[PDB]
Amino acid sequence: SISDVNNAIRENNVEIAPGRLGDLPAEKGQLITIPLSAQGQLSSLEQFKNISLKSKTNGSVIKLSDVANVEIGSQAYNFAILENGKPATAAAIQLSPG
Amino acid sequence: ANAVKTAEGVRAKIEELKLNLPEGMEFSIPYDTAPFVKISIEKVIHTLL
Amino acid sequence: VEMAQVDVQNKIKAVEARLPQVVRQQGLQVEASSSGFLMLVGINSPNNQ
Amino acid sequence: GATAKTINDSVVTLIERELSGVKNLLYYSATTDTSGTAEITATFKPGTDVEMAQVDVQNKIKAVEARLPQVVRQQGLQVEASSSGFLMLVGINSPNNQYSEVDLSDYLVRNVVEELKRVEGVGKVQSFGAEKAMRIWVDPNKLVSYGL
Amino acid sequence: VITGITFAGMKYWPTAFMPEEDQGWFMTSFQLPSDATAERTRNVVNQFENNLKDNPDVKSNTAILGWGFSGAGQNVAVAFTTLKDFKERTSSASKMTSDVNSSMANSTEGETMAVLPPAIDELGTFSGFSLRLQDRANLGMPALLAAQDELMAMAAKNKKFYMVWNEGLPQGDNISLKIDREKLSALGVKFSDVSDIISTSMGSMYINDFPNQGRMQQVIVQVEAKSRMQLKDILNLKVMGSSGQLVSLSEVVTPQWNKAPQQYNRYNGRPSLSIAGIPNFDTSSGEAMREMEQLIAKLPKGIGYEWTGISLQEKQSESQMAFLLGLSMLVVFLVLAALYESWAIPLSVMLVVPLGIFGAIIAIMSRGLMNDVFFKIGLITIIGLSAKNAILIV
Amino acid sequence: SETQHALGTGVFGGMISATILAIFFVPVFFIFILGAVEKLF
Repeated sequence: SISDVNNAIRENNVEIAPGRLGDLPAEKGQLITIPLSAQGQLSSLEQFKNISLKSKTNGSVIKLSDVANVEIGSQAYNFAILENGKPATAAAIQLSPG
Repeated sequence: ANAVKTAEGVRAKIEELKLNLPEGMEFSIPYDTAPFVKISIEKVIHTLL
Repeated sequence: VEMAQVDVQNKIKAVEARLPQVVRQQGLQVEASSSGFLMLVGINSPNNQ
Repeated sequence: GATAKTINDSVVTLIERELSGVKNLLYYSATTDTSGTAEITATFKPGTDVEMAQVDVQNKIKAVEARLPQVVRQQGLQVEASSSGFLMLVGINSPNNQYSEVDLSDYLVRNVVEELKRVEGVGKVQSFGAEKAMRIWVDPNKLVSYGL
Repeated sequence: VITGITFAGMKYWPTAFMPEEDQGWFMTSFQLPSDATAERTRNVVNQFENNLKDNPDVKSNTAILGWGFSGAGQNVAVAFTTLKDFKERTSSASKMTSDVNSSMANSTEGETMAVLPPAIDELGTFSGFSLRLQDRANLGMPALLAAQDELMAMAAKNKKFYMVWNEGLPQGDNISLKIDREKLSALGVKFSDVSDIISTSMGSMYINDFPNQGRMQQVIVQVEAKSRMQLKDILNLKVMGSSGQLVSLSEVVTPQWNKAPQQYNRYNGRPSLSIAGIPNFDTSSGEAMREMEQLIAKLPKGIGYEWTGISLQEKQSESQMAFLLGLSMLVVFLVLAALYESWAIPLSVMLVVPLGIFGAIIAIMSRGLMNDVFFKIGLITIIGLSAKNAILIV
Repeated sequence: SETQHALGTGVFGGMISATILAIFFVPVFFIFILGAVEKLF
C-alpha cells in the first residue's frame, strides 16, 4: 500500500540528530570533547530509487523503482507563463499601498 | 533605570530572604557597582565646595 | 497603511487558536498590497538550454 | 540540539531580514553557537524609547513568525530589552560545606531567583545553576544484553 | 598667525572620547582551544585564583565557568575581580591587569585577557576599540578567517596596539559518520534501528514531570558518561540483525574528520567577526582606529569593516565638531548683532575666539592630554567667556 | 583626577589666553573695523 511507501521514505531519510562526545557531565580526566554528526538523508535520485521495500505476499526485497518512478519535478504545477508564445517563467511585483 | 535604587532593593530583598534561609547556607554579593556610583558623586560635590 | 496592518494582525491573533491544526501549522499571512501589478519580471531561455 | 550552521541557515537570516527595517535602528547583529540557541540583537539610536523599540521589534518579528521551522516555533521566540553588563552578582555558598553545589543551585532557582526578579529595576536575572531533576543514566551494554 | 596656529593645533593633535577611570574592579576572560574540556578551563581559572590570592589588593574574585559575554561552551570562562578601597589599595587596576596578562601568557594553555571597566556603563564590556570585520562579497568563512589571521599578525607587529585579539569561539574539528546502507541491507539490519541508536547515544531526552517536594521536575534519560566520552564507545553500539547476531556500529559506519567554525557571527546582514583591541600606552583611541583602518586597507578585496560601540560614538563626536563650532559662532554672532543692532561689534567679538582656542590647545599640549569631549565642552565655554570679555569692552 | 584634568586644564589655559592677550587685541580690532566700514562707505 502507499502507506508502506511513505513509511519507507520516512525511515530511509531520517535526519539523524547530532551529538557531542565528552559533553557534561563528563568522566574524570576527560580532556577532549568533539561534536559528532551522522548523515541519514538521501541526496541522489538513485539512492531514492534503491529504497528497499518488503513484499507482503512473498517477503522478497524490492526497490522503490520497482513499484514507482522517481524523478525530479516541481513542487506544484499550478501556473505557466507565455511571454510571446514561448515557454518562460515570471513573477509579479505589487507596490505597497501609498 | 537607576543602578543605586535597584541595588538597594535587591539588597533589601536578600536581607528579607536571609531569615528563611536554611542553616548552613549563606548569602553574598561578591560583585556590585552600585556602591561606586555614590563615592564619585561625593568627590565632584566636594570639589565644587 | 502600517497602523491598519498592525491592527489587523492584533485582531487576528485572537482567532489563531480556534482554526484547525493544519491551518495553524500553515500560519496566517497579513500583508498590504495594491490591487494589481506594478510590473512583471521574467526569465527566458533563448536557446532552450 | 543542532549545530550553529543549521540555525544560521534556517532561522537567523529570516529574522534579520524583517528586523532590519525598524525605526531608529543604529545597527543589528546576530550570533549562533553550539548551544542550539541563536541571539539577534538590535541596537537603536541613543535617546530612543526602549518600550516603543521593543513593541516595534515584536511587530516585525510576528510579521516573519510564520516561515520559521516548526520546532523552533513550538519552542518560541523570546524578545526582551536588557543592558549589556551585570549590575550585581547574588550568590549562595555553604561555609560548612553541608550543602553541595546542586542543592545550592536548586535553592537559588526555586526561591531566590523569582523573588529577585520581583524587585523593581531588575530587568533580567541570569541563573548559573539548574533546578533538581531525576536522571536515568542508561548503560547501553546492559540494554542490548536484554534485547531492549 | 595665531589663528593659523590654532587651526593647525586643532587639526593635528591626537583625539580621544573619554578618559580612563578606576572603579575598583576589573574583568578577566579565558578562552581555550575548541577541544578544551571543562577540567582544562577549571585548571587555568584555578591558576588565576592562585596568582591573585597572594595579592593584597584583591578583596573578592568570582569566576563563572562555562559562560562568556561572547560565546558559551566548555572552553570559555569569565571572572570579576574586585579591588580594595582606593586608599588602602596600593596599586591601580591598569597595573593589575598588565601583571595578570604578563603572568598568564605563558603558564596557561589558553588566552587570558584582563580588562578594565568600560568608560561608560552600557557602551561595551571592555575599555578599547571594537571592530566588526565582515564579508561584503560572498568570499566565504575560510576567507574571512584567513583575513582575520592576517589582520591579527599585522596588528601584533604594530607598536601602536598593546594587545589586539578576536572575541568569539575558535574554529574546531568535527566528526561525521557515513553509513553503509548496502551492507546494512546485506546483513539485514534495518536502517531505522541504526538511526535511533545513533540519535539517543549522546543526547538528553526529556520524558515527563514528577513531583519533588511539591514542585514539578523533569525526568531525563541519557547514556552513562563512561560510554559517551570517546568515539570508540559510539562505534561499539550494537544492533540485532536478521540472522540473530549483533552487529557493531563500527562495521557499518566510517568516521571522517573535518574542520569548521563552531560559532557563526553576523553584523548588518553580512558574515562577520568580532575583533577587539586596547591602544598602547602613549597612543590615543583615534590613532589606534586610524592605524586599524589603514591596516584593513591592505587586507584582500571583498573584506569590509565597521566600527561598533564606543568607537562609533567617537567617530560621530569627531565628525560633528566643526558643525557645532560653526553653529555656536553663528548663534553668538546673531544674538550680539540683534542686541546691539550693528555689524562691526559682533564681528569684533567673533575675532577673539581663536585667541581662546590658542590657549586651550597649548595647555592640552603642555599637559599631554587629548582632544576628548570634555575639551570640546571647554572650547565652547571659552568661546562664550572670550565673547563676554570682548562685549564688556566694546 | 583624569576626568577633572580633562575638563579643567583646557579651560584654564584658554582663560589666560583670552584675558592677557585680548585686552590688547580687541581694541585693535575695534580700531580699523570702523576704518574698514568707512572705506566701504
